[PDB]
Amino acid sequence: AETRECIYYNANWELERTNQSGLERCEGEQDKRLHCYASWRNSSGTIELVKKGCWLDDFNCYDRQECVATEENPQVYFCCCEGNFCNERFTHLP
Amino acid sequence: AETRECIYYNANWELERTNQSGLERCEGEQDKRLHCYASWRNSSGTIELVKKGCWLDDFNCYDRQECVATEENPQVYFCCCEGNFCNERFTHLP
Amino acid sequence: TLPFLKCYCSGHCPDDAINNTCITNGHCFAIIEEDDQGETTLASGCMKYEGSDFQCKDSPKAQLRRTIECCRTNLCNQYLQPTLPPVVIGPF
Amino acid sequence: TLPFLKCYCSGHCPDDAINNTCITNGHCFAIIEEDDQGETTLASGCMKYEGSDFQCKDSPKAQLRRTIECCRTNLCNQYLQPTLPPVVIGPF
Amino acid sequence: LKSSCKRHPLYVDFSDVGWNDWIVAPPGYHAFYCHGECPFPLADHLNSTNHAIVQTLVNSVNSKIPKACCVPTELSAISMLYLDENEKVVKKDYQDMVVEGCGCR
Amino acid sequence: LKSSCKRHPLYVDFSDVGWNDWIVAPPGYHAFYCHGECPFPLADHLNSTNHAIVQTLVNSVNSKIPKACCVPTELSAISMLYLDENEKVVKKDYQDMVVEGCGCR
Repeated sequence: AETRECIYYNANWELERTNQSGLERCEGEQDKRLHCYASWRNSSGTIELVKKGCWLDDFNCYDRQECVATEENPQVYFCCCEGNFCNERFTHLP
Repeated sequence: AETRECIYYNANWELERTNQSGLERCEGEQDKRLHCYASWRNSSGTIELVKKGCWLDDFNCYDRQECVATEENPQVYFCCCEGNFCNERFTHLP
Repeated sequence: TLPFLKCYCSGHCPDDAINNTCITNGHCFAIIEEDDQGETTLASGCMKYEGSDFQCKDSPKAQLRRTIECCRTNLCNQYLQPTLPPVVIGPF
Repeated sequence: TLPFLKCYCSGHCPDDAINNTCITNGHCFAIIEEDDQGETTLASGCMKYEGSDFQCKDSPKAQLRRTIECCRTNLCNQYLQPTLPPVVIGPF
Repeated sequence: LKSSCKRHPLYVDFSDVGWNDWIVAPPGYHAFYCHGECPFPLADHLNSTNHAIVQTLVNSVNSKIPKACCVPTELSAISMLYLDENEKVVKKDYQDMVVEGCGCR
Repeated sequence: LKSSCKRHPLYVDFSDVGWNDWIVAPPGYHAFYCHGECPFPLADHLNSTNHAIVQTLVNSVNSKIPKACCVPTELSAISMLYLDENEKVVKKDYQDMVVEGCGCR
C-alpha cells in the first residue's frame, strides 16, 4: 500500500487538547492518494499559522510537490500537496 | 429482558456436526417474543422426528402453550409455541 | 455522540414522539416554508448531528421560499418562529 | 462466505467484469425473458448468496414470461440456456 | 404528510407467490416496504447520511438532480423451515427480512 | 440497460450553493448519486438485502408493490476546512460524502 507523513500543527491546541506541533502519519483507503495541507491567516504582512496535517484524496492536491495557496485574497489561506512533509513550507501566489 | 429455553433435536446431526439432542437458550431482540418449534414426518403411522429448537418472534406461535401441527396432511409437520420447553411434546390435529 | 437533546416537533415528529417531543444527538429546528402553490407552513423537529451543518445553513438558491433555524438546547425550538426570506421585485 | 465462484456475465455484468466474467459467493445464472413488447433476450451473471434461493426459485406468477436457472460451479452458466415457460391458450 | 417517507404494509404469502412447495413454515410474513418523498429538511428519525442530506439540498436548488430515496434502514430476521434440493429439512434464521425502520438514502 | 441502477455524475460546487462563506476548502467535490431501475433478478454487484430481493419478486407479480430503490451502498469521506460559528477554523474528515457504489435496497 501507500504511506504518508505530514507536518502537524494546531494553533488551537489548547481547547482541542492536542500538541501544538509534531508529525502525522496519514491513513487512506485502498488505492486512494494521501496529502498534506497547511492553512494560515495574513494579518497584513504578519502570518498566523492556523493548522497543518493530513488531508484525504483530493483532486486539488494531485501531483503537487509544493504547497501553494492559489486563492487571490481569502480570509483563510489554504494549500495541500502530495508528498511527505510537503507542507513543511508554503507560499502564496494568486 | 425476556429469556427462553427449548428442547433441541437434530435428525441430521451427522453432516451438520452437532448434537442429536439437548437444550437451547433462545436469543431475541428488544421486546421481541421467543418461541420453540418441532417438525417431523409421519411415515404412515410411524413418526420421524426431524428437528426441534428455538424459533424467532412469529405471529403463528403467539400465546400457544402447546405445540400443535394444524396443517391437514403436509409432507413435513411443524408446530411452534411460546413457553419454555413447550416443544418437549407435540400433537397433530387438522 | 448519544441522544441527549430534547426538542419540540410538529409536522416532522418521529413515530415514537412523546407529547410532540423528539430526542436527538443533533439540533432542534423550526422552519417556515411556502409551497409550490403559495401556502406557508411552520414545522419543527429534531435533526441528527451528521449533516446538521449543511441543513441548518440551507441554500439561498432553494427553489421554494423558506427559512430554517436551528438551536441546540432543550426545547429551544418551542418558541422559535423564523420569517420567510423577502421577495425581490424588479427590474419592472 | 467469501468470493470463490466465477461466472460468465452478459447484460448483468458488474463494472469490474473481466472478459465478461464476474466473481461471487453465490450462484451463476442465465435468464431468458420476454419484455412488455414481446422481445426475448438471454442474459447472465452473478448472484450474491443472500437471497439466491428466492431468486433462483422465482415465481410462476411473474407478470413477464421468463425462466431463470442457477448453477454453482465455475463458469457453469456459459452454456446454460433456459427456455421460456409455455403460453397457455384458452378457454377459446 | 401522507406522502412522506415511511413504512407501508406488505404481507408476503408463500402460497400466492408459489414457494409453499419448498417453504414449510411460516405460511408467510409481514415484510413491509418503504416509500415516500424525502423533502428538505431530513429529520433525525429518517437516519440519513451526509450524502443524502447534500443531495436533498442540491435537489432543492436543481430539480434535475433527484431526491434521496426512501429505503429500509433497519431490518429484522425471521425463522423459516424449508426443504433444500435434496428434499432435506433446514431451519434458518433469514436476516434482513423485515423492515423495522425507513430512512432517506 | 442505460436505465438500470448505477452511479451518475454530480459535482457539488460550494460557491453555487452558497457555502463558500463558511467552507474554506475544497471549492467543491464529486458526490455522484445513484439512480436507475432495480429489475429482476438482482445481480451480485447490486449488493441487495433479502428484503429488497423479496420486494423485487413481489413487484414482479404485483406492480402495485413498488420496486426496490437505487441508493448508495458504499460511501467514502473527504476532508473539509471550515469556519464554525465562532469564526474558528476546523478541519474535519466528513464521512459518507462520496458515492463509491450503488445498489438496490
